[PDB]
Amino acid sequence: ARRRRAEVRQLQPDLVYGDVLVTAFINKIMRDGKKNLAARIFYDACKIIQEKTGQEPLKVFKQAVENVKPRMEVRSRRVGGANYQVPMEVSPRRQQSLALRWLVQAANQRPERRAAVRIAHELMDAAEGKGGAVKKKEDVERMAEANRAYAHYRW
Amino acid sequence: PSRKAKVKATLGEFDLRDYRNVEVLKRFLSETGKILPRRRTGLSAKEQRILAKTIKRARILGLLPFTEKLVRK
Amino acid sequence: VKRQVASGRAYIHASYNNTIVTITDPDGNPITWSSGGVIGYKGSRKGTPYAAQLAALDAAKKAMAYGMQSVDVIVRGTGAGREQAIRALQASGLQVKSIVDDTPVPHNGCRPKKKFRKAS
Amino acid sequence: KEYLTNERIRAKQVRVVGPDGKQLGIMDTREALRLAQEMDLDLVLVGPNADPPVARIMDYSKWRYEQQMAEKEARKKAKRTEVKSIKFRVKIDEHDYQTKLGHIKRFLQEGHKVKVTIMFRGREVAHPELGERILNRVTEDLKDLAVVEMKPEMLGRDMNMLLAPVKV
RNA sequence: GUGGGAGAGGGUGGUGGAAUUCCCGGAGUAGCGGUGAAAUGCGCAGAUACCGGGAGGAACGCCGAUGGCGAAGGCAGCCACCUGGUCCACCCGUGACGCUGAGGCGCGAAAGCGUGGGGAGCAAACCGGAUUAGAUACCCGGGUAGUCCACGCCCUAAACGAUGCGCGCUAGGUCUCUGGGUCUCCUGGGGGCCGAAGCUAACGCGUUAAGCGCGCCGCCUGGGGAGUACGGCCGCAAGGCUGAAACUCAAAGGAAUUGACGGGGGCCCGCACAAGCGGUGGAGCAUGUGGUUUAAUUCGAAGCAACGCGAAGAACCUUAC
RNA sequence: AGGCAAGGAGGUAAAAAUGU
Ligand SMILES: [Mg+2]
Ligand SMILES: [Mg+2]
Ligand SMILES: [Mg+2]
Ligand SMILES: [Mg+2]
Ligand SMILES: [Mg+2]
Ligand SMILES: [Mg+2]
Ligand SMILES: [Mg+2]
Ligand SMILES: [Mg+2]
Ligand SMILES: [Mg+2]
Ligand SMILES: [Mg+2]
Ligand SMILES: [Mg+2]
Ligand SMILES: [Mg+2]
Ligand SMILES: [Mg+2]
Ligand SMILES: [Mg+2]
Ligand SMILES: [Mg+2]
Ligand SMILES: [Mg+2]
Ligand SMILES: [Mg+2]
Ligand SMILES: [Mg+2]
Ligand SMILES: [Mg+2]
Ligand SMILES: [Mg+2]
Ligand SMILES: [Mg+2]
Ligand SMILES: [Mg+2]
Ligand SMILES: [Mg+2]
Ligand SMILES: [Mg+2]
Ligand SMILES: [Mg+2]
Ligand SMILES: [Mg+2]
Ligand SMILES: [Mg+2]
Repeated sequence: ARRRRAEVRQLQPDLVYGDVLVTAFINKIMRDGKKNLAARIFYDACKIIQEKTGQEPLKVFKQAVENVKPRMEVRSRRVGGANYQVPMEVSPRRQQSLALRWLVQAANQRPERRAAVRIAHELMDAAEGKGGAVKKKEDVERMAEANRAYAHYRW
Repeated sequence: PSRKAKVKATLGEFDLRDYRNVEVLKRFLSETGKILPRRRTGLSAKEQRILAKTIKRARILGLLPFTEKLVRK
Repeated sequence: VKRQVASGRAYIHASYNNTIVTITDPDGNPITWSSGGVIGYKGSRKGTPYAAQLAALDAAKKAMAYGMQSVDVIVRGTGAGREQAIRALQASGLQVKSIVDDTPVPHNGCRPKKKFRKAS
Repeated sequence: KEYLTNERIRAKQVRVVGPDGKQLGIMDTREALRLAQEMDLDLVLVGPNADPPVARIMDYSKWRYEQQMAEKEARKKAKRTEVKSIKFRVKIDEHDYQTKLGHIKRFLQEGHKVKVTIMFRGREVAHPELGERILNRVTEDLKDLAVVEMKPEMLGRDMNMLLAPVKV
């Protein structure tokens, strides 16, 4: 936290597709350390995707993720007149993580009864370009531009 | 720490008590109309003082500029 | 009624409180001017670099709507937006002939306000 | 708040309003623009919510300025007078008390509502007897300039009253 | 004395630009200004920003120095004039004419005051706006006296090198300015920096000594009372000089040392914050505590480091009430 | 071109009375 750069965990890759991104998403989904339950949820979502917008559900998921990956976000920094929301660029891995988080939030903000279903729907929405996660991303982008003044307070 | 030239040796032998001679004195101003400091001109203290006085005289008469628009930037 | 020229002068007044860019004719008759508060930015941002840049861009755009093309950048006052403003102008496609400083420094003229003393 | 002016307007037919109140009816937007140019003014879409949008030939900038002025007036008429607070203590000597009273009076004169809290700290049990007495005394002193807006209300390590000017 | 300099030395007469501000002309428009943020403030009766001209005061950027001059206070555009100090070389003249200097006369920053102007900026007071518990303050917007000049008075200062003046001596190195020389090196005279001896409570000073000496002057004699009263003097006034004691404390004080500290500086660090997940605060209950109640609700634990703690087992016992 | 600095700027620095 102070001493070193503190490396990223190389997540043990997936089984159904062999993708680390997939694993990451599963992890994000999972609460209370119940991976199997979440992994199952993810696979249900995938199945739903396959059923509906008849495409390879991994690819769709990836597309969705890409759609919600931000480039600019507003870090809170104090420069005198209390704190300023200060727009800065977001690092790749970090950005990905953020996107995943947002996606998960969107999924578990959605109306319908069951999570797997919700997740699938969210993914579809992201792929399309609309809905929760994407909206969040848009908001964040706006915040970055509506504060672009302060940009020069690069950390 | 700036090692290029010095307006003492750069110029030939001249009279810096001569303020009519101005093409010899525009050597000692900046890109601004500013008297170059010691480490720019490379004259002795007395000499420098004399030069400054001459420059001022020239300016008063209107031969060397008092202030200038700084080009390029 | 517009007058048109294609050439001219871009006076950038960069204060710390605000940057104001007046674009004007090759003689110096104000064509179109822009400021911090002009482009919405009212407050501290008014004289922030980004704000200055924005103002400059606006001014350039306005000039272009008078067929103005080739400008002569004159920069007065050191402020946050003087460089940024210049950059913006350069970007705008407006042919910046020369960037020339004209900071109105007193030749030890009359006394500043208390803030600008202390450093005397 | 703000509208579409001349070139900003993309809608084809618009209802043209004059500098004072000249009803020109539903004209083309282009025609309106031309008219504005002739007048050396600008047509600004004043009612985009109306039958083929209502648009006034005006000096838009002037109108904006006027609006701003009005806003300023509204906020300057919002009364700059507010709450001044004067924390007293339990063991406050006489001179200091009088100074505080003077301050309060000044505030009242200015036009201000006065939060006249008594700070407590240590024992904070005998507090109302002495603190309350002090408050009462203060009120008595300001019988003529201050009407008691409130009545002593102990929250934290303190008890606050508010005071109001006698006559407005 | 002869010859020669260096200089923001002093006065006087001029004058040259930048800038500000204002007026006027233009062109142009919705803000400008300001700030840590703001707000008053000025702005379509057209401001700001821009060019053209004029008015006017005041200061003199760059050179600029760690520099120079002056006895200090001080003194900076440039020119001219008057004039002061000063240094050097020549050793030419006088031949002890020297040094100091109580009183005295003169000078003496700034603020101040008086009369006359002048007034651009600035700016005490003052009026606004904020900030704040308050704000008579910092921060901003204005604004008078003042600041500028003329003449008159005031005389103080951290008028400080906190180092009275002079002369002699007692290592050097060094940068410097400014003279002289048979001149990449000597010799004078200033201004700094580091150091021999020495000194010094130490800090430091150290050929510009705070060293060694000598001469003369000033002054001190614990702190506070107090630069006060009282007297005297000076001043138009403010006030200055001169200058106590009664009392009162066991100190007041210097230099440094070790710490502690800092809304000093650097280098670090910790789940410190941040990035993240989860809770606490909200419910109910469980527990412990405060409080209050009570015959008693034993007793202890108190920010972190007390509060599911002593208690790893209160129905009786335990239990101390 | 990068080096290392010399020097000018411009941004940070601006917010703190309560016991036993
Ligand atoms: Mg002579
Ligand atoms: Mg005008
Ligand atoms: Mg002789
Ligand atoms: Mg003889
Ligand atoms: Mg005497
Ligand atoms: Mg005076
Ligand atoms: Mg002012
Ligand atoms: Mg006030
Ligand atoms: Mg106030
Ligand atoms: Mg003020
Ligand atoms: Mg006077
Ligand atoms: Mg005096
Ligand atoms: Mg001194
Ligand atoms: Mg002095
Ligand atoms: Mg003394
Ligand atoms: Mg004497
Ligand atoms: Mg001297
Ligand atoms: Mg010497
Ligand atoms: Mg020794
Ligand atoms: Mg020494
Ligand atoms: Mg020496
Ligand atoms: Mg001694
Ligand atoms: Mg006195
Ligand atoms: Mg007397
Ligand atoms: Mg001490
Ligand atoms: Mg955290
Ligand atoms: Mg604990």
